[PDB]
This record gives sequence, structure tokens and C-alpha cells, in this order.
Amino acid sequence: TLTYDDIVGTGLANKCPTLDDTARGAYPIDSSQTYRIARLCLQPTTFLVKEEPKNKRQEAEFVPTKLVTRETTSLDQIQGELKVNSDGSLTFVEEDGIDFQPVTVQMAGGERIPLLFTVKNLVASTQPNVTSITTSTDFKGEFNVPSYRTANFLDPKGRGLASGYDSAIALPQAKEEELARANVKRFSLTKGQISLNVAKVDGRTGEIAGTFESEQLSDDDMGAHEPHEVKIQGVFYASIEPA
Amino acid sequence: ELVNVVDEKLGTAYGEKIDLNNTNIAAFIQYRGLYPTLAKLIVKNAPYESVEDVLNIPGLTERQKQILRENLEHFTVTEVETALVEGGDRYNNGLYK
Amino acid sequence: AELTPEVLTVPLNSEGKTITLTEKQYLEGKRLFQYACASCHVGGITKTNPSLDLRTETLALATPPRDNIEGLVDYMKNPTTYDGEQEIAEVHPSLRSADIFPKMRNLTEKDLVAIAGHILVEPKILGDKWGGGKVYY
Amino acid sequence: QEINRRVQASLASGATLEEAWSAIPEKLAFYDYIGNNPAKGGLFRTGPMNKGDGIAQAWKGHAVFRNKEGEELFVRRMPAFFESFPVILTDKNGVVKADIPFRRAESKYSFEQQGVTVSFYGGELNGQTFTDPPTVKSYARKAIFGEIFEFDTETLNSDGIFRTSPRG
Amino acid sequence: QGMFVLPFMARLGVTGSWSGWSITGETGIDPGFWSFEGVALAHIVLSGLLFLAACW
Ligand code: CLA
Ligand code: HEM
Ligand SMILES: CC1=C(/C=C/C(C)=C/C=C/C(C)=C/C=C/C=C(C)/C=C/C=C(C)/C=C/C2=C(C)CCCC2(C)C)C(C)(C)CCC1
Ligand SMILES: CC1=C(/C=C/C(C)=C/C=CC(/C)=C/C=C/C=C(C)/C=C/C=C(C)/C=C/C2=C(C)CCCC2(C)C)C(C)(C)CCC1
Ligand SMILES: [Ca+2]
Ligand SMILES: [Ca+2]
Ligand SMILES: [Cl-]
Repeated sequence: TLTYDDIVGTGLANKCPTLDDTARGAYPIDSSQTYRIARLCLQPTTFLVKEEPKNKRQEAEFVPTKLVTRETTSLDQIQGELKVNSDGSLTFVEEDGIDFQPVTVQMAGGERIPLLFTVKNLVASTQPNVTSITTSTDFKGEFNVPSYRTANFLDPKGRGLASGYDSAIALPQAKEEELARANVKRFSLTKGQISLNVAKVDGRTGEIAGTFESEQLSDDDMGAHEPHEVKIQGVFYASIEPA
Repeated sequence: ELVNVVDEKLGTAYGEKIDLNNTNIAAFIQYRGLYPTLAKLIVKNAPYESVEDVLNIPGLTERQKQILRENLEHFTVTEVETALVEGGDRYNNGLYK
Repeated sequence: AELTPEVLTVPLNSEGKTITLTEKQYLEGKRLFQYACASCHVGGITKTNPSLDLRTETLALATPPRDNIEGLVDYMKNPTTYDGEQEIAEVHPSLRSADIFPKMRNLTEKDLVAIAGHILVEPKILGDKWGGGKVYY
Repeated sequence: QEINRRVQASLASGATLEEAWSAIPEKLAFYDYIGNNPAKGGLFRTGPMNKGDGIAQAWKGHAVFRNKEGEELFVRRMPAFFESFPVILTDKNGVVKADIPFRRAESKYSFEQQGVTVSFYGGELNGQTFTDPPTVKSYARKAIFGEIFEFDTETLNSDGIFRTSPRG
Repeated sequence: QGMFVLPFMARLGVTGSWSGWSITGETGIDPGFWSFEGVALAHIVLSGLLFLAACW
């Protein structure tokens, strides 16, 4: 068993727990019992950004990016109710945890794409008739994506939403119409989608692990510009418990 | 047409009273008996369709119900403004002294 | 302006009684406040919780009311949250927690009376500055 | 001071507010504007004043601010020292009634809370009233500069930053 | 785009930038050192060494 001093500075703190290859079992679900996820962890391994289509209007693809904010990207210590529904499907309702990380990735050509990688208010459900969580189980769900910056955030000229100037004070007599989009901060709230594909199960401990893919918008800098579409891929871990 | 939603919200009852759905928790210090216990329950159980719905919060004492009734005149409700409630800003809005 | 007896006259209780503090009492109050309180309450604010200050109106709206000598002395013996609901001696300096807050150990009843007096008189002098924080420095 | 004197003299001779303010010459109103103050420029802000605030076209008229109770409110003017200045409205006696808050969370004086409105007398906007808070704020922001003018900012690609005059 | 030396770099196989793009429209390529930037830098350093040799 490892301590903080074993892990500190190694990068392991940003990694989700894994399960060995022998963990291909099944975790029995009792539709009479209540369940919870005690710890959900999401460790992104790849960030893809949808290229802004030239104007050919064909299929714009997701392209690779380089992480520049280091090992600060993982979601963890997430907990929430695991409902057993009438139809035998399971629904995870996220209640709390470290369920967001700001992330900046860099596109070919230098363009930096900040995003609020998140699963805030995640609601994800399995297929019906899940008597046991197996390596065939998956969760599909949606979550909220709030503004990358919150309402107090001030831009470099001191303008903000819940705080700040409401004009370009360095340009006292500039016509205000053309600066409106910059002057008037707006708070974004959009929806994201995530798939959790279970690859490993310890039927005894109640630990599951696998891969995820999520899709969400990036930062729109409080309404100053259009967000990019981001696809996040990685691995996850969850501990399921009687509660 | 671009609008600052917080400034706009100041033109509603939000600007005249404690909005149970939006106002930061420190505002409950303005009146006797609301902070921190009732303040916490109120913020935790938001949003409310009406002011009087604050009375239905589970586990409240009779004394608590009394204080709430005495202070309903100081409360309001408007639509939840994402900008004011995200980031946990209702618990800490970056304002101190 | 001067530190008149009128200025040093503060509510003793919620029932309309006042006490007139002596100049020595006021200076002692300032001294003891600096000693036991100012680490957190410099200028009337609260560094570990700026939401609650020591302004008279605020103390007045606390439960039980704290805008008088008896209330403040009681707070110094048995501190509560602003609504009076939980006792907080365990994380707040008091005679009751003088074991874990050693600077309270030698505070006398007279000392507490002095501190309370400083707390109520200061705003009558400094106005908005008291509990005002950096805005009013 | 001279503008107010003339307006008062007009009102005392039985003019309406509209008539009184419309009688104020545009040139006089134009003198009562900080963009013509020679102490508002910059060493490397080069060229004519028009390159900054624009080519003045017309006086919009005098802006009168009022709260929901109907009390007249007065915008605190920018002193020459300040590159930028807050927007603060007081009553006739200097008591604060309205402002543009920086932090909103404990705002008590927002134009929206105070239902601030603006009515124009004289100039292009004579007889018009605005009540929607964005526009009222916009005019208050211009009111910090004194009398409010319409500018051609396109002709010279004006950048909106005050420049000094040949006096300066 | 009025590019003059870029096509000559491309002609002999320099097609990518250190910043990750390539002139064929690929993304997330590693051109190694000999990107357009690497070629330019190499020429600048060469310029300097030739200057010193000229002095000698
Ligand atoms: C008394 C001298 C004087 C004055 C007061 C003016 C003033 C005016 N002229 Mg004018 N001008 C002048 C001489 C003067 N000019 C001369 C001699 C010429 C011929 C070159 C011109 C040519 C001219 C033109 C072509 C134009 C003007 C315009 C204008 C106006 C714009 C001012 C401006 O933007 O300056 C900007 C001033 C500066 C940026 C300050 C310069 C400071 C220098 C660079 C400092 C140098 C430091 C030094 C190197 C340090 C040495 C250190 C060493 C000892 C160790 C303005 C009303 C313009 C106008 O709007 O016309 C309609 C316009 O278009 N001027
Ligand atoms: C003799 C010493 C002190 C006295 C007399 C004093 C006085 C007071 C009073 C009267 C209040 C009630 C505020 C109100 O109702 O508006 C208060 C609140 C508070 N003070 Fe003190 N103060 C002292 C020292 C300290 C110290 C040393 C700390 C921190 C280390 C501290 C932290 C706090 C906190 C956290 C609160 C509010 C707690 C809550 O309501 O949850 N105080 N103080
Ligand atoms: C503005 C202009 C622009 C730009 C221009 C340019 C950019 C130019 C540059 C170019 C240059 C940049 C030139 C080059 C050069 C060089 C020279 C001509 C010099 C020389 C040599 C020599 C003289 C040296 C000597 C030496 C010494 C040093 C040492 C020892 C040895 C010897 C003696 C050899 C354009 C046109 C686009 C357009 C229009 C305008
Ligand atoms: C092979 C290799 C390469 C090629 C390379 C090149 C091409 C080289 C060149 C080199 C160079 C090109 C060098 C230069 C030189 C010389 C030197 C080493 C320097 C010098 C001199 C000096 C010593 C001077 C001194 C002084 C002066 C400073 C001044 C006056 C006085 C005197 C003169 C004294 C590549 C990349 C392709 C890749 C891989 C392979
Ligand atoms: Ca699977
Ligand atoms: Ca322009
Ligand atoms: Cl306060």
C-alpha cells in the first residue's frame, strides 16, 4: 500500500486506479438494495478538437492536440447514487466530487483550446436488465458544461460579468456597437455526452474499470468567440457499493 | 442583442430582496436568526417556485419555521441565473470585506 | 473632538440600561482586544470569516443580541453562531475554552467587560472604518 | 455654469424644459465636454482630436437622469487626472442614488435596482426617454464626459482615445 | 499567399512545422528538427558562422 510520499510528484496522483487482466467477472445487482458509486475516476489520455471547416462544408474531423497544462487533467473522488430502475437498467446520478478540470490543449499551428473538462451533474444509464455489471455493461449519459470562467472573471481590460467594467474604458469615445460582444460578458451553459465502456470487473470488491469517450464544447471566453467541439478519450474506474 | 444578465437581474426583485434561488449566502446575515443554519438549508434546498416553499424544507424545527415566516417579507424568488449559482458562488462569491 | 463620557456610555443590556466607561477602562479594553482578539478582529472585521464583523448593527442582529455589554461578555464566555444555534467555544476563544485558547486563561470578568466596552465604543469613534475593512482604511 | 445660467433664465421666462435646452447653442454645449479638454491627451497619441473621439456631428442634447421615484440624478464628472472613471450618480445634495457596480453580488445602487432612466432635452434626442438599463448606462458613461455628442468615427478610423489640442 | 521560399522547402521534402501542421493539410505530425522553422534557424546559424569565418 502506498503513501503520499511514495506518490508525490511521480504523476501517479493523476492516474486512475487500474485492475489486472484477471478481473473479468460480474458484480451481482440486487434490485431490492440501494447502490452508490463511492469513487468515480476519469483519466483522459487523448484530447481531440473538431477542426473548423474550411468552407467546403464536408465532414470536419477531430484532430489530435498537445496537452500543455501537464498532469492536471483527471476527474476523481466523484460519488453519487446508482439507481436500479424498474426496467432493470442502472442510472448513475452524480452528486459531488472533483468533477471538473480546466484543460488547455494546443492545436497544430499554435491555437490553444481551453476547455472545462467535466462531468458535472452527470446522469448516465445502462441498457435494461442489468442483473450483473459485466464487461458487457456500459453507461451512456449527459452532463452540464458551465462557462469555463465564472461570473467574477475579469478580462485584461477589467471587464467582467458579475464584476468589472461594462465598457472599453481605454477607448472612452469609441462607438460601442462594434465592441458589444467584448463588452457584454455572457455565461455559457451547454450539454455534454459521455460513454463509459466497462472493460474489467471485480465481482467481489465491486470495482469496475474501462474506457470512456466524452463530447463537449470548449471555452467560449464568456461569449467573445465561438467554442470548439472537443472529444475526450481515456480510462475510468468506479467502485460500486451497497449504501 | 447582448445583455449582461447579472445587471439585468438587479432590475428584478433580486435587486431588492434576498433571492432564495440566486443570492449569495452572506446576505442572510442581514436579518436575525437566518445565518448560518437556515441559510445553509435554504441554499441547499433551492430553487423554489415561490417564497412560501421555503417552509417545506425537511427536518425544520417549529422555531425555524417561525423565523422563516417572520422573514418571508424579506425574501423573493426569480429564475435561477446560472452565472450566479455556478462555481459554488452562492457559498463564496469572491467578496469579502 | 474628545473622548467624552457620552462617547464612553454604551448599552449595558437590551433593556435600556447603559454604563459609562472610564478612560482607563477604554484603554484597557483596547489593550486586551489587541491581546486576545485583534489577530483576527483588527479594525472590527473577522479575517477567518469576513462575512461576520463587529459593527454595532450586526451585533444587534445576532442571536442572542450582542450589541451590549452583557451580550458580548456572554459571547466571550460561551460563543455562538450568529443565530445562536450551535456553541462554538471549541473553535473560538472563550473562558470556556481557555484550556485550548491559552490567552483567555488570565482574562478576568473586568477584562471581558473592558473588551466588550472597546468593541462597542470603537465604532462610535471610527464609524464606517470599524468593520469596514480595507475599503475604509 | 454658463449653460445652467442660460437654461434657468429660459425657464424663468416661461420656457418649457425642452425649449430652454434647445436654445443652448451647440458650440457652447461642445465646450462643456472633456474630449476638448487639452489635459486629456497623450504624448504618443498623435494627430488631430478628431482621430480620437471622432469628428463631432451634433449635440445629442442634455441628459437628465432620474430614479424610479422621479428624483433627478447627477452623474459625477471625470476629473482630468483620470484615464478612466467610475459611473456614479448622486442627488442634488451629493447623496449616492445610483452607480455602475464593479462587483454585483452586494450591489445596492445598480441602475436596474434604482430604475434609472434618462430623458434628453435639446439636441438630436430632444424629447426622448430611455428606460432600458443598457442604454441608460451607455448615456451615463457618456455623461461622465459632460455633454454628449454624436461622432463620425469612420471617416478617420478614429480609435476612441482622447488626444490633446494645439493648445496642449 | 505570396509564398516564395516555402515552395522550395516543400519541393525537397520539408513539409511540416514544429507547431504540428503540414502543407498537405495533416495534423499532429512530428516533422522532427527539419521543419520550416528548423531550416530557417539552420540558415541563420550558418549565416553567423560564415560571418565569423569572413572576419578571420
Ligand atoms: C512648435 C512645434 C510644433 C507643434 C506644437 C506642432 C503641433 C501640431 N502639429 Mg506639427 N509639425 C511641426 C512642429 C510642431 N507641430 C514641424 C516642425 C513639422 C514639420 C516636420 C510638423 C509637421 C506636422 C504635420 C505633418 C502634422 C502636424 C500636426 C500637428 C498637430 C499634431 C501634434 C502631434 O501629434 O505631435 C506628436 C508629437 C510627438 C509624438 C512628440 C515627439 C517627441 C520626439 C520624438 C522626442 C525626441 C526625443 C529625442 C530623440 C531624445 C534625444 C536624447 C539625447 C539628447 C540624449 C499638432 C497640432 C498634424 C496635424 O494634425 O495637422 C493637421 C499633422 O498632420 N505637424
Ligand atoms: C476575546 C477574543 C474575541 C472576541 C471577544 C471576539 C468577538 C467576537 C464576536 C462578538 C463575534 C460575534 C460576531 C457577530 O455576531 O457579528 C465574533 C465572531 C467570530 N469570531 Fe471572534 N472575537 C475574539 C477572537 C477571535 C479569534 C482569536 C478568532 C479566530 C481564531 C475569532 C474568530 C471568529 C469567528 C470565526 C466568528 C464567527 C463564527 C461563526 O459565527 O460561525 N474571534 N467574535
Ligand atoms: C522597407 C521596404 C520593404 C522591406 C525592405 C528590406 C527589408 C531591405 C532589407 C535588405 C537588407 C537587410 C540588405 C542586405 C545586406 C549586406 C550588405 C550590402 C552589407 C555587407 C558586407 C560587407 C560590406 C561586410 C564587410 C566584412 C566585415 C564585416 C568583416 C570582415 C570581412 C568583410 C570586410 C567582408 C519592402 C522592400 C519589402 C517593401 C518596400 C519598402
Ligand atoms: C555535415 C553535417 C551538416 C552539414 C554542416 C555545415 C554545412 C557545416 C558548416 C560549418 C561552418 C560554416 C563553420 C564556420 C567557421 C570558422 C570558425 C570556427 C569561426 C571563426 C574566426 C575567428 C577565430 C575570428 C576571430 C576574430 C574575429 C571575431 C574578429 C576580428 C579578429 C579575429 C579574426 C581574430 C548537416 C547540417 C547537413 C547535417 C549532418 C551532416
Ligand atoms: Ca465492454
Ligand atoms: Ca473602427
Ligand atoms: Cl456587511
